[PDB]
This record gives sequence, C-alpha cells and structure tokens, in this order.
Amino acid sequence: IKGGVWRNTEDEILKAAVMKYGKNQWSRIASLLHRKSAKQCKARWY
Amino acid sequence: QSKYIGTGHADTTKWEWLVNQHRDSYCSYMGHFDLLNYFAIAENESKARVRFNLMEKMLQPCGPPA
Amino acid sequence: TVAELKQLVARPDVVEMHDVTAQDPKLLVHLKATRNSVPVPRHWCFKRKYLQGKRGIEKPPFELPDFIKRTGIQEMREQKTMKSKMREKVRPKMGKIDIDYQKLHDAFFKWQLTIHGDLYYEGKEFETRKKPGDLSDELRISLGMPVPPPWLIAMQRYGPPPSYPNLKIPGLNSPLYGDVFGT
Amino acid sequence: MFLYNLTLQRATGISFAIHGNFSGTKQQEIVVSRGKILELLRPDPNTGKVHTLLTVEVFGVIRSLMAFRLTGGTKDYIVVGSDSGRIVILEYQPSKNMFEKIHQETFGKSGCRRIVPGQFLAVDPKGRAVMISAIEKQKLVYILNRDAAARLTISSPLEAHKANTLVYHVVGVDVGFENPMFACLEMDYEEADNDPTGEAAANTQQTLTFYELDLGLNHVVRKYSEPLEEHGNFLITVPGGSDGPSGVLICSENYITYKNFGDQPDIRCPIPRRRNDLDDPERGMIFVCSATHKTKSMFFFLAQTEQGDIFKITLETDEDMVTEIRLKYFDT
Amino acid sequence: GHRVIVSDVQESFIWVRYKRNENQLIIFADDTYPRWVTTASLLDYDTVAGADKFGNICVVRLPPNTNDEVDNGASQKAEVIMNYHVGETVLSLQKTTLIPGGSESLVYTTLSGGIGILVPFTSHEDHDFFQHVEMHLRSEHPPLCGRDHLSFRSYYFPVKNVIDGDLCEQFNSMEPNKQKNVSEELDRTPPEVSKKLEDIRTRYAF
Amino acid sequence: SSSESNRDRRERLRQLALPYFMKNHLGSYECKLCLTLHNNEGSYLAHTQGKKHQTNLARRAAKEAK
Amino acid sequence: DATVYVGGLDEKVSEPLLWELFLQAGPVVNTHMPKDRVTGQHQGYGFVEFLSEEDADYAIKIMNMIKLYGKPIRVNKA
Amino acid sequence: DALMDRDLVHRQTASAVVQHMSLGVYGFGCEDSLNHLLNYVWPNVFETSPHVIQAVMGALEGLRVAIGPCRMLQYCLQGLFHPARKVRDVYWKIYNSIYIGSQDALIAHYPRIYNDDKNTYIRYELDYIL
Amino acid sequence: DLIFCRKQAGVAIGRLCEKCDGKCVICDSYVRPCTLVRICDECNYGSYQGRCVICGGPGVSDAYYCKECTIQEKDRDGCPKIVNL
RNA sequence: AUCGCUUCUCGGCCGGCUAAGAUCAAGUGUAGUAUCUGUUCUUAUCAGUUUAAUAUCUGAUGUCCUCUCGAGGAC
Ligand SMILES: [Zn+2]
Ligand SMILES: [Zn+2]
Ligand SMILES: [Zn+2]
Ligand SMILES: [Zn+2]
Repeated sequence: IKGGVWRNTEDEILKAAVMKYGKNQWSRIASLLHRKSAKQCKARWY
Repeated sequence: QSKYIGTGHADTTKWEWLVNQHRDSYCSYMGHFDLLNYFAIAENESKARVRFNLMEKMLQPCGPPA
Repeated sequence: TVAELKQLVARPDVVEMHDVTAQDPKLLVHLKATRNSVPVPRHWCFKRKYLQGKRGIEKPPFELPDFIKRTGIQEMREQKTMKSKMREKVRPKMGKIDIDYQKLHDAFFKWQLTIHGDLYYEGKEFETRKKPGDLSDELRISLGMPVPPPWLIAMQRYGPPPSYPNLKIPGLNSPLYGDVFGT
Repeated sequence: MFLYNLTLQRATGISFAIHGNFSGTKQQEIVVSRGKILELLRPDPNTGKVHTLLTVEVFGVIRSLMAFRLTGGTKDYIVVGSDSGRIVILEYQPSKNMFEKIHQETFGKSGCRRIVPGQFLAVDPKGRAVMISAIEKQKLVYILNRDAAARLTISSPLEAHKANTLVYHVVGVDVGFENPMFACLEMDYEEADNDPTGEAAANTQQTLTFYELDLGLNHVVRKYSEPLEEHGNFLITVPGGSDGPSGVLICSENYITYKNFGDQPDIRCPIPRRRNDLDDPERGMIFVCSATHKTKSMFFFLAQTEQGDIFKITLETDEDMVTEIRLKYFDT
Repeated sequence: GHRVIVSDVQESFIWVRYKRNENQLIIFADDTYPRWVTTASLLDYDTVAGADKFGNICVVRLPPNTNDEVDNGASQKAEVIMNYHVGETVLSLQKTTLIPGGSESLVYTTLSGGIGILVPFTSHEDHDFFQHVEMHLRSEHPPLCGRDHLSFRSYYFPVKNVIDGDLCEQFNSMEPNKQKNVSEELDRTPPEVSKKLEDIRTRYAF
Repeated sequence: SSSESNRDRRERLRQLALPYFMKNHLGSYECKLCLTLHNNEGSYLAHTQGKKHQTNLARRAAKEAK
Repeated sequence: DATVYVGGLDEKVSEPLLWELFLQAGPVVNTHMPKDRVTGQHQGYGFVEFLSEEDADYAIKIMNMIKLYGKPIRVNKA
Repeated sequence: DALMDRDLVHRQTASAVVQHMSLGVYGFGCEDSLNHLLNYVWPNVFETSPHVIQAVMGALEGLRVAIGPCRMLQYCLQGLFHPARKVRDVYWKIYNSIYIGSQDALIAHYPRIYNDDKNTYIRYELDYIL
Repeated sequence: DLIFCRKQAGVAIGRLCEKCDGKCVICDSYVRPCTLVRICDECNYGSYQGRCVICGGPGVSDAYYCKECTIQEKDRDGCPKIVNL
C-alpha cells in the first residue's frame, strides 16, 4: 500500500532532507515524506 | 426552463424578445385593476372593450414577424 | 459597414471592433447606449482568464475598519511546544482575550465604497479616481510648497500639455482647494 | 428618514361583486371587491339601506372573485382568485364578524403573470369542482367534497395544460350530477407566429372548447371544440337539467349566440341598436357583463352595452331544444 | 423659487437650475432608475416625491454635497431614499397639515378612490416598536389571500424606510390570544399597543 | 495534529534549501520568474528545482543583459 | 524625443512618484527607474518612453521644472 | 478584499456570503452597500468551474431579491445581444434567472426600443397622459 | 442519474426518514424550518406512503422548507420528490 | 621619510557515555476543479466549415502541345 512510483517532489525533498540531516538517520527522513518508509528512502538514496 | 414561457437563450431574436415583453405587459394590464382603469380613462372606452382590444393585440403585436 | 453604422447612433462611440459582427447591430447600437445601464466587463478577448498575480503580490494582506481598530482586539491576538500543547490541555488556562462586553456592545452601535455607475475590472486599482492636476501628499513634501504646484507656473508660459489636451489647471483657464490643483 | 403610512378614505372603486348566502340566512349578503380590498355588505329587504358588515384589506391584488355552494348545501363559501400563486377558500363566520381562511392551496409563482393561474375563475353549479385558469397555458382544477362531518375538503389539483393557447374567459357549465363541463374560450397564436405574411393575423377564429372533468378517470380531457364565427368577449351559463336547457350564451361583436352541444344548432341574434344614434357607425358593440336571474318559476338574463343598455335575455325552447331567442329592451 | 424639477415620462426626475444671466437651462442631476412618472411633489428643497403609473411611491433626496452651479449618461446623481408600493395608482401628491394643531405630513390620493397620507417619525422608539409590530404581526397574522405583505409592498421596488400602518391596525381584529400573546412577544398590553398606534393617527390625522 | 507538523516542516525545509520563491497574499508559493503557483513549496521548489524554471531565468537573464 | 533622461534624485523617490510626477505634465507610457540590487538603492536617473514624440518635445520645453527632494531634476531628449 | 481574487475559492465563498447576507437583510433599507459589493461581484460572472459558476448564480439570485430587479436588469441588458457566443450564453442564463421570478415586476424597466419597418416596438399605452 | 420528478404539487404532505429528517430539500440545509412540503400522490403512493422523499425508507417526520428557498419562491415548483433516472 | 620582519592594539567582513541509548500514525468511494512539469505549428496561396475577430479543421499547386523536372510556342 505504501509502495509506489517515485515522484520528483518526493525525490527533491529527499535530496534536501539527506543534505540537512545526514546519511545515517533514515527514520527522520521518512518522517517528512508521505507514502514512503525508511528502508525505501535509504535504498532509494544508495 | 423551456416549458416556462418567456425563457430566452443565446439565439433569441429581437422580435421574439419584444413580443414577449409586450404580451407580459398586457397580462399585467389585465392584472392590475387600476392601471387598466387609467387606460379606460385616458382613451374613452369600457373596461371591457379595453380588455377586448388588448386580447386582440396579444398575438399580433409589432405585427408580422421577419 | 462599420463606417456608416456610426451615423445611426446618438453616441456612436459605443460601437467597437467586433460590434460590426453582431447578429443585430441595428439594436445593440440602441441598447449599449441606454441611459443608466453599465458596460460589459473587458476581461474577454484577453485570454488571460481574468487575473494574474503581478500587481496582486504587492498588496497588503488586509486592514481593518477604524471602528474595529479602536476596540483593542488587534493587540490581544498574536509559539508553543508540543508538550506545552498537551500541558495546555492538562493545565488549561481560561480567559486570555477577556474582552469588554460593554465595548463590543458599544462599537457596532454607538460608533457604527462606490455608486452604481462603477464596475470593477481586472487591473484597475488607483489610477482613474495621479493625474495632471492631482498628486500625492509626500511628493508635496519633497516639493515643499505650503497650502498652484509651481511647474503649473510654467504651464502658463509654454502652453497646455499636448499629452492631456482637455486639461484645466487652477488659476489659468481653471478658475482649487486642498491637494488637487487641476482637473 | 422614515415614513409611517395611513389610509384615511378607503377606495370606493368596486371591481367585482358576488351575491351569496354567507350567514346561512334567507337574506343575501353581497361580497364586493374593492381594488386591493375585500368587502361585505348587507342590503335590507324593506328600506334597502346597504349596511357594511365588514371591510378588510388583503394586502394583495385581487384578480377574480366567485362564490359557490356545496350541492343542496345551506351556506356559501368564497373563492378568492389572487395575484399570488395560492387559491384560498374563505368562509364568513356570522358571529365573529370576520372571515376565516378555510383553504390555502399553492399552484405556482407570485404576482400577475402570463402563465400563472388565478386570472379567470369558474365553478360548477353543484360546487363539485372549481376550475381556476390563467390567461395562457395553465388551467387547473380543484375538486371539492365535504368531509365525513360535511365540512369542506379540497382535493389534489389536475392539469388542463394546452400549449400556446390564450383564454378569453372561463365559465362554469350546468350538468346536474354529471361529469362536469367547462366552457373555455381559447385562441391559438402559434398559427400567427409562424406566418410571416400576416395571414394568420386574420383568418384565425377563437376556438370554443368544452373540457370535461371526469371523476372516475380523475383527469381533465379535451372533449368539445367548435370554431367561433366571430370573437366574443365572454360566456354565460345556461342552467340545464331540470330547469332550462344546458348550454352557454356567447356575447360577440354585434351579436349574441346561444351555442351548445348535443344536436343543438347555434342560434344567433344581432345586438339591437337605438333609433337615430349620433355615434360613429364604425364603432360596434358588445356586452360588458351579465347577471343571471334564476327563479324556481322561470329564468332570464340581464345584459348591457357600452352605452348602458340592459336587455332581458330569454330562451324559446321546444322541450330541451331551443328554437329561437327573444330579447326585449329592459332598461338603462 | 430657486430650481426646477423636470419629470420625464420614462427616465423620471431631471434636476434643472435656470441660470438667470446666461439664461441657460442646466441639467446638474438625474435619477438612478427609470420610473414612469405621474406627478411630483417637494417635501423640501433637497427631496422629491413621485408616483408611478404602476402605482408606486418613491422619494429621492439630493446629497447635501450637490453642486448648485455647473457646466453612463450623467455626471452626479441622487440616491433613492424611499420605495413603497401602494398597489393603487396615484395621480397627485400634496404635502400639507391635515388638521389644525397637527404635525406636518405628506398626502397622496389614488385612482382607486382612496386617500391616504405618509407621515415622518419623530422618535426611534415608536420606530423600532412599530418595526416589531410589523414583524411578529406578519408571520403571526398573515394577509388574507395568502399573499405575503412584505413582497406586496416591495412589489416593484424593495421597501425602504416605510412602516405599513394598515397592517399594524389589524391588531384590533385578531383573536384575544393573538392580541395578548403577541403583546407579550412585544412586552406590552393590548391597551398599550392599541392606544400607541392610535397616537400617530390621532396626532397627525383623524 | 500530526498533519499540521508536516506542513510546517516542509515549508521550513524549502526555506533553508532556498531568491525567486515567495509567498503571495494568499498562502501559496510562487516562482516570480516563471509565474507559476505551487501547492507546497517543496512541490513548488522542485519546479523551482526544475530545468525549465532554470531556463526562463537565463532567458530573462539575457533579455535584461541586452 | 519619446524618452527622456532624468538626473539628480533621492532614493525615497521611486518609479511611482515618477509615474505620478511626469504624468502631471503628460502620461509616462513606459517608466524606467533602475533598482540597483547590490546595495539595494537608487542612483537617481530615469528614462521615459511616451505615446509619441510631441508629448516628449513639449516635455523638453516644460519638463525640467521638477524638483525632487528640494533638489534639481535633469530632463533631456533621448 | 476577498471577492477581489487571490484564488477562486475566495470569490466563491465570499459570493456565498453575499448570497446569505442578501436574503437575510431583505427589506430593511441597506441596499446601497449591497450594490457596491455587487460591483465587485459582477466580473466573476465568467468561468467554467462548476462550483464558482453555481455559487455566482446563487449570489446574483439573492442579490436579485435584495436589490430589486431593476438594477440587475440594468447590468444585464447589454450582454444579451453582444456578438460573442459566450457573453450571450451567460447573460441570457442570468436574464432567465432574473426573468422567471419577479416576471410581474419587470414591466416598467424594459427600456424604450424604437420601432423598425415591419414591426412597432414602442408600447404606447404607457404614454397615454391624462 | 438523480433529478426531480416535478409533477404537479398536490395536497399530500412530505415524508422524510431518519437520515434526511432535518434537511430542507433544495437548499440542503437545516436552518429555519418554516413552511411545509407538498408532493403529488403520483410521487407518493402505496409503498411510498410515509416513504422518504429521498432514500426510500419509512418517513419518521415531515420536511420543512428553509426561509432561503421561501423568499426565492422555489417551493412552488413541481413536486420535489427526487426520482432516480 | 622608505623597504622588510616581529610584538601589542583597534576597525571592517566576521553541545560528554551507553544496546545508533531505546522506539517510530498511512481510511474509502462518487462527481469536479485548480496548480506544477514535459512535448508539438516559419507553409507558401486559394476554396469551404468554423470563430466576436482570430484561431482551428477540411481539400489541390494557370491551361494545352512537342522534345529530353527543364526548354520552346499559343494563347
Ligand atoms: Zn518557475
Ligand atoms: Zn410526481
Ligand atoms: Zn432519507
Ligand atoms: Zn431550502
């Protein structure tokens, strides 16, 4: 249900979030996005 | 709207719009006792003959269409 | 012909470009000039969908009527941590506004636009109602003249302006009170 | 600034008059209609001095007015044709010295309209069903029956709708304990609108149509139609059944015509003119209104010209077949 | 004696001052509405009263800021301060004092044969009271035909600043429970109410 | 309410990373070059972080530099 | 002549009191009064495009009577 | 401030406010300011968005009853015959909304329209003078 | 798919169920119940006796019109019993 | 006085350790609108449809003859 296609908005916000918080905190970055989890954010980064 | 007489639309002609407002004016004249009496005073006739001439002018007014 | 059609009207100025294409111009000529009726808004034939945010980004958010300003609510309304919010539920404090029911039984009674000949359209705000003969306060201050603005002394010599030919400005052909020195 | 309004002298102009027994008394109270005003008078059998029992303002334009009675009933109600979209049935309580609103029914929009009823008003001699009509397109019927307690109850409406049809006048028709009939003067302008020449302006005769209400089938069907020779302004009920023939009189330009169905052929008579008249011959004549005088013995009619000439209209009948008509000069 | 009031058959009032030296006829103001005008009358210098062929009564007042000497289809206009539908066509308008020792008032006949008057309020108390009168009366005592009062007086033009006296007087004809209960909704008594409406009539007229 | 926190947090993040983006008299975000309106600043920022928004600044760049 | 160059101004003046200011004479159709970005302030010289040339030549004649902040205003053709 | 449009929902909701205000205040003599607001209401007439167009319809209906038809019709005249199809579609929709209700009271306000060759467009009854 | 029947308005009183109970029909609002609903027995008959004007359940009450639709005179049109198409 | 180095002084730009301490919120559907992004028409002329006017859509590239698109001749 959470799974789905990646969006330019979600992807850019992911850029900014990773820039601000740092690489090792995923749960904090998943908190800002909707319909995406921490694992998905990390694997989507790397 | 359609079944309500007097309904207009974008293609409405002059002639139809003015003959509408005519006929409605005439129904107002039939309606209001006074204004009718004013007409009877001005041009001398019976109330009756007034209403009769109006009922003659209901279909015609402005005359033939275009 | 759009030419000769302009001879049949008391105010032929009402006839416009697309007016000659009308299905019944021989009437619309007579309607559009009807005594007290108002013109159609102009935003069509402009494809912009009636507005853009150019001039609308420089506007103030809002400003209250003076009757509501004297009341004093403005200063009362003005921040909070989340645990203070769940404390605001557990603690809770009452009566932060503490309005005077006398005052709000007073203002709107004790204390407390445009005519029909106007209608709004897209870009119009200030202009029509700065004109030859009408200026703002401050620029009076820079000019520094006590209660003609002095280059209407030179509108004596060099002549009435080509740009606004209809002009009258005070004291010359226009026989003035407050700011407005010409009409 | 504010203005408080006062009436001082109430209007003396009388548009309508209806005579019925509203107190359940052998005397006849006269309900007359001033312009915006409903009014109730009591003339005296001996001295004739007209007593005003009630004067009331309805705060609305009265359009037409009729009185009726339930079959064989003791008393008479009032039907108020109004400028609103509501017909109202009224009863004058003799004790309380004022009217009560017996029935309020809403058939449509407000104000004098083209298509909205209340204009013309007719009712059955037996008081079964009252018919209300506008000038055009809408003719409605309310059926009346007294309740289990013999108190008046009104039915649901019906619809006579006929497209693009002007109604000159509507008059109740006499059929004793039958499916009721109604005489609607009509004309169609749809011929006139589609005729660019202007021929349909002429050569178009107003159609007389008798609608038949039917209780069992509980709708109103068009039944009778004849084209009228010349245009008459109004119609007159001719009491049928036991008393007299059942038919309608038609007051037409320079003529009156008894025009009826069955096998009954039309009977026309010219409107007599006075000897050596000073008026323009080009000015014709019709009748203004008529008051039927109905008696257990006989009956007749009273007609008037523009000039004020009241004639007594009579019927010469063979059984139920009227052979001819007799009009004697009555008064002025 | 100063200005001149033109009444159009269609477009209603045209304010015209005659300049004496130039002898020119000067239209400095006009109406904001078309109105078919029977006749006019002057409540004062700045106000005009007028009647409609359709049987309406309007009163239009100049703004106090009017320009007395000047040189869509107009420049400055006058607001319409009153609209009331009599339902009966009015052929004359005359302001006067009906009875000796009485208060100045406005007079209108009609074509129906009725004669009636318009009267100013000297207090906001009787004003608001008569307002509640009209209000609770209307719904609690509807007009007879089922037609609504408000619309009928707002018929051609919406009512502005007129209280209908003929509705207020019907307080007499209502049933004692109507009379009383309404007086309670008015917080008065039937004698209080009744006499207080007798006030205006008495003082101004018969 | 948790939803309210996200709105606050996604405005500030698009404020940090942020000279063209603004907020109109309403609450929406707008790019003053491109005259586009953005539902959320981050959503707006991406358009602000897009290659079309980029170009129209350069084109206006040249168009002014001439 | 449709445009004029205007020197010697004070930054409290902006494009608006120029708008208002020169339309007192005759309407400024196109206004240009630079905003300097770097220090966010105005040097005070202006360029004005009019409806046609006649406006602007009368503008040469009348035009240099304006005094912005007690001080002199240059207007010449361009 | 609201009816002057930041974004459509402002015009819509504000218009609804004008509606309910317009029904509520009826007959009490405040019409003037309602006319002023009608000015700013009036440009919003044109749009294809269903909610704003039906909103505006309710708006101008309430404004119809409050202001009285005469002023309405004086805004709705010129739009009837305008060359474009759009303007005619809409102003005829409006004019119908004004027409169905208060059809009785419209009579006085139809202006004078001169008579052509085949047709007589002047109603002379109103010009009978005693 | 859902629109008024608009048959002529009779003397029969309107009937609303539990759900629709408070709603003024046309304005969709709960405010100022004033006047009363009338629909034709053609729309209200039989299994429709005391039926909801809307959903088709048994009427527990009678619909009242608002004051809004009153002044705009919409309550005088054809019987406002919704028919599905 | 100048150059270079140095010292002092002043001015302008100018968040400890642990198991990373532990843990980690998403309703649906019917209609409908708005706002972002990406991509496409240098077509020439005429005729018709169409439009408020545009726009758009729909059709073909002076005629005849001879020779090998070009050339010549008759209009
Ligand atoms: Zn952009
Ligand atoms: Zn039905
Ligand atoms: Zn239900
Ligand atoms: Zn409602």
